[PDB]
Amino acid sequence: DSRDYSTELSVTVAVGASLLFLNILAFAALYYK
Amino acid sequence: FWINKDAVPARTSLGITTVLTMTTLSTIARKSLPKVSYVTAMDLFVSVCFIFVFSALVEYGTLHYFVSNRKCLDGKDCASFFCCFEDCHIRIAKMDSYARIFFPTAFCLFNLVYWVSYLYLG
Amino acid sequence: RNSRAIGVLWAIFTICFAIINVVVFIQPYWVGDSVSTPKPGYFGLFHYCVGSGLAGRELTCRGSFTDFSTIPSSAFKAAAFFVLLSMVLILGCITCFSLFFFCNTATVYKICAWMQLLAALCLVLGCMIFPDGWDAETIRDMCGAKTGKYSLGDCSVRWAYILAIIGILNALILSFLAFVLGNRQTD
Amino acid sequence: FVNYIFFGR
Amino acid sequence: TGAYPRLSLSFRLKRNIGYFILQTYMPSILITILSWVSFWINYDASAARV
Ligand SMILES: *[C@@H]1O[C@H](CO)[C@@H](O[C@@H]2O[C@H](CO)[C@@H](O[C@@H]3O[C@H](CO[C@H]4O[C@H](CO[C@H]5O[C@H](CO)[C@@H](O)[C@H](O)[C@@H]5O)[C@@H](O)[C@H](O[C@H]5O[C@H](CO)[C@@H](O)[C@H](O)[C@@H]5O)[C@@H]4O)[C@@H](O)[C@H](O[C@H]4O[C@H](CO)[C@@H](O)[C@H](O)[C@@H]4O)[C@@H]3O)[C@H](O)[C@H]2NC(C)=O)[C@H](O)[C@H]1NC(C)=O
Ligand SMILES: CCCCCCCC/C=C/CCCCCCCC(=O)O[C@H](COC(=O)CCCCCCCCCCCCCCC)COP(=O)(O)OC[C@@H](O)CO
Ligand SMILES: CC(C)CCC[C@@H](C)[C@H]1CC[C@H]2[C@@H]3CC=C4C[C@@H](O)CC[C@]4(C)[C@H]3CC[C@]12C
Repeated sequence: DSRDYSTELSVTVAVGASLLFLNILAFAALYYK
Repeated sequence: FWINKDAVPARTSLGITTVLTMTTLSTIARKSLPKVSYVTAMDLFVSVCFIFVFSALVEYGTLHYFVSNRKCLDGKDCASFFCCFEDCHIRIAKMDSYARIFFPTAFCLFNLVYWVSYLYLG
Repeated sequence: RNSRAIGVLWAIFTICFAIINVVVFIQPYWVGDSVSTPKPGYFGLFHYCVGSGLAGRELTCRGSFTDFSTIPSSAFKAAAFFVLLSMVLILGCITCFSLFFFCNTATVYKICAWMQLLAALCLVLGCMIFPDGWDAETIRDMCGAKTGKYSLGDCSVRWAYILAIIGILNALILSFLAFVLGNRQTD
Repeated sequence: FVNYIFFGR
Repeated sequence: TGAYPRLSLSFRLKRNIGYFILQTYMPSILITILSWVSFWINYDASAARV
């Protein structure tokens, strides 16, 4: 493995951004429909 | 919580006896170790259980006291959107009604988190 | 349609948020060391694993929140304490999901709007206090003297810290969502 | 249980 | 009989007050606050307070 952490950061950022986009989509569907 | 509000000696006996039982359980659980000066998993579990029973006891005490001895912003208004105050007595008499599901589900959540924390990552 | 589905979605995602919050709390992998490392190993809020590097890079893992004496610095103590407060608060809402069936819906939506905001504030404060801890002898030894107060030095950020940052942002968005759900659904 | 249903609610 | 040599190796031991905090002091304290609950209970409930 050595010191390769870039993949972990990439996948974590990807899933975090996906969840954040889902929450923002729900909020957008709520506050102005 | 399922006993009537007017059964004061019974509910008081239940609470006080449960806290004594927690203290006794804590002592007999911790006497199976050396006299180490840090907490363990069993001590933490016993502490949380003691907190739960003490919360139930003080809940009944509060109920008895309040029942017996006493009577810019896109949003149009800033306080309602980002605060709250409409009287929040209102439903203090209802405390035993919804306290029958608050405590068990709180305990279930604590047990889930505790066991998942130790049995896998430790 | 709107309420009966959006509430279930918010509840499910709040459960997911609490799950990731506890996961980032108990996960040791927070601050690792890159190839330019005096010594190998990773670092956590209260669990540091320093690779000895003798023959098979065996790690002398040591530390636990159950004893503050093992924690290197008081900044880590404060960070773990406030993460614990945030996790207590979010678990307070997942406890309160049963309370909907008895009390008024909008006010309890506002209750977790506020207490989600406090959970977010606690997580924020812990996350900004966490950099303060990179000054103890352990961090200065394994990650090099270049590490300092609010100075990464030769250390590298692992998935847990960025996970906590997106958890902060997610907590803020969830609090706002609870606020608007409580306020608008009354009308 | 009996105290709940026959003396309380 | 006479004068004799002596060496002395002395240690100072400080007791770690963590076990008694979580076995003696804190249970007794919490028992005291719980005993204070009798004041809040109504006066006529003699059985419960006693
Ligand atoms: C735990 O509890 C224990 C028990 O209570 C406690 O022990 C006491 O600790 C103190 C030290 O902190 C001890 O006191 C010291 O004793 C030293 C020895 O002094 C005697 O011997 C002298 C002879 O000199 C030769 O001694 C040996 C060989 O025998 C060797 O080092 C050399 O060859 C050396 O030349 C002797 O001179 C001295 O005489 C006493 O009487 C004369 C008068 O007749 C008087 O003038 C002296 O002052 C003295 O009272 C004695 O018989 C001693 O050197 C040492 O001196 C300190 O003070 C001088 C300045 O005055 C400094 O220059 C020196 O560096 C020291 O700081 C000191 O007196 C004491 O004896 C222990 N208790 C007992 C009962 O033995 C522990 O400390 C406690 N705590 C912990 C955690 O350990
Ligand atoms: C949902 C609710 C969630 C609540 C969850 C609560 C979380 C509970 C953990 C707290 C912090 C634990 C880590 C820090 C304290 C424990 C670690 C510790 O050592 O603390 C000592 C004193 O304090 C201690 O003993 C312990 C101090 C903290 C105790 C907190 C009590 C928790 C509630 C008790 C319930 C009452 C009933 C319990 C009794 C039956 C220090 O001294 P000392 O120099 O000698 O050591 C020097 C060394 O060389 C030897 O230890
Ligand atoms: C029902 C709700 C209110 C309970 C919320 C608090 C619970 C989940 C908290 C309180 C004390 C916490 C524990 C405190 C210390 C440690 C040691 C650490 O090395 C791993 C996590 C672990 C084991 C924690 C797990 C979560 C815990 C049990």
